Amino acid sequence: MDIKSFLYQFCAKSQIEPKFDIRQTGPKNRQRFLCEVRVEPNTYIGVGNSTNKKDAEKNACRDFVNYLVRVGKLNTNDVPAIHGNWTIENAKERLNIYKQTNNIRDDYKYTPVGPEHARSFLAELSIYVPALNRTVTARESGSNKKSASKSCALSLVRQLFHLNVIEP
Amino acid sequence: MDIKSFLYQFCAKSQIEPKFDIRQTGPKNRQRFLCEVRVEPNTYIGVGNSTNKKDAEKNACRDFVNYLVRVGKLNTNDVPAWTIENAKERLNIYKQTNNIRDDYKYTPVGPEHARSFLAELSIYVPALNRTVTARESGSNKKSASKSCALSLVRQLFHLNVIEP
RNA sequence: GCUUUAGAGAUCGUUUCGAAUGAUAAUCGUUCGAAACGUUCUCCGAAGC
Repeated sequence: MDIKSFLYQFCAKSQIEPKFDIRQTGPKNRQRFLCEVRVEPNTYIGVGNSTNKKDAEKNACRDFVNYLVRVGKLNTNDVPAIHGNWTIENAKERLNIYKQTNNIRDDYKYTPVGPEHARSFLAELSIYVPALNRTVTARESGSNKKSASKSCALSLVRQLFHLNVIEP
Repeated sequence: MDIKSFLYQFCAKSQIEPKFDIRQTGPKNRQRFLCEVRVEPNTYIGVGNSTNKKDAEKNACRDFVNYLVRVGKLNTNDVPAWTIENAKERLNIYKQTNNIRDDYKYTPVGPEHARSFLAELSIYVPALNRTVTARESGSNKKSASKSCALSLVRQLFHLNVIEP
């Protein structure tokens, strides 16, 4: 496992998160990063250095884990190393149900938009409705595939609502 | 360019760095994120918030930058809305004379979560009229490039076209 | 301009953990966090030519 994943997983129990602070300190060409981390209820602050902040974060993390090992809060063995009230929060989950219920094994096709450093997507899906002998389809943009797939599913649920194939 | 990179690229102009402080707010059925941001020496605190961290910091930046324009440090139009180390360096100038505009052709192989890249490049050298080629791989395109570039160069230091 | 090297920020993919919304397995998904391996762009200290 990863040390920083592990500490977040230790706090996740208590609905809190580790609170990191960080400050750079060196010559601007061999610069060094100083990192501290707190977690409530504890007063102790775990510190770590490195030439980059990702690593400084983890050295700090392992030192906070050392402290909870050292004050016996952890054992050494557990440690490693509204169109009918359908919208974006609700449409994708809803269309999923429809998809499962009518064994519509097809899935969203994505196409990339824009450059790699500013990538977005289109999500495309078509559902055939044998009852009405008729296909609804959508191609909607989104900042990522997940986002795109929901606005796609939103377009599809709305059209299917407007055909009394779906409730609200 | 996004609002927070902007704030950083405006701070690099002084070798100073923004400083963020993030905190959660609401309970399990409705939890939110509060982000505060400071740029020394300015006393101003930028404040943003939202359902997720990234958007909470972008809001905190946008607020801070909105401050900097009000106080005259920025202007609204400025804001948005033979080895692998020397192998590459030596090959690019061998390529530089012969106006060879051909570049590395990369090919991603393996699972997306553990890529490897094939790098290929061929040079129709005219000294002999063999056309020399390299096909090497790395776990990222720069590594693949260098190993590719290195194969090439070693295949000419051994055919006496490159002083070692 | 090219190379080597210490960095920073953004972008997206795939993968993987965690937190949250009678039962066994299977399968698709929603919100938040964290990690792995990578792509792309911008910023940038130093060194060589």
